Amino acid sequence: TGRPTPPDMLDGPTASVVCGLVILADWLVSQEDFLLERLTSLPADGSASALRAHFETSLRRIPSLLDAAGLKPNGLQASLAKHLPCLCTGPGLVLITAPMGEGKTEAAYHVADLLGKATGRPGRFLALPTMATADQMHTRLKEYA
DNA sequence: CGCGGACGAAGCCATACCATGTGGGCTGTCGCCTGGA
Ligand SMILES: [Fe+3]
Repeated sequence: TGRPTPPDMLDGPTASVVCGLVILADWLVSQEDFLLERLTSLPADGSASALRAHFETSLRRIPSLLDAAGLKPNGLQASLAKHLPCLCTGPGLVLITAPMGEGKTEAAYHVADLLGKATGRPGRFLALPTMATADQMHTRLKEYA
C-alpha cells in the first residue's frame, strides 16, 4: 500500500463513514464472479513482485463492477434565488415551507443544487412518505438535470 | 335502618453435526472304648 503515515487523531463519525467505505469495498470485490473471473492468474508465490502485480491488476480494472453495478417563477423562488446566493457560504440546512402544489420543488432543487455546488457533492436523495411519488417524479424530475 | 363479606379497581409483559467404563464378608467338628500314664 506504500507504507502510509499514522494519523495523529480520529473521531467516531469519521471512523463510522470510513467503516461503511471498507465494508462497501469488501462486499464489492466479495461478489461471486469476479472471483471465478480473475481465478485464472493465481499468484505462484507471495513475493512483493507477484502481489504488486495482482494488486496492480485490480487497480487496472475495478471500475468494471462500479459502472456495471450502476454507481413564470413565483415570489419565493425569486427571493431565495435573489438573496440566497450571498448566504451560501457552506454547510447548513434550508427549511422551506410553501403552499401545496405551488411549486416548492423548483426552489427545492434550485437552492438544493446551488448549495450542493457550494459543498461539492453532486448526488442527492429525497425521502418521501409514499410510493407513487417515487415512481412519478423519478422520471418527471430526471430529464432536466 | 345498620351493616358483613366479598370483589374489583391497575401496575404489569419482553451479508460476504459427536459421549462415558463398575462392583467384594460369613461359619462351625468328633468314633468309641480299653489301657496306661
Ligand atoms: Fe472480505
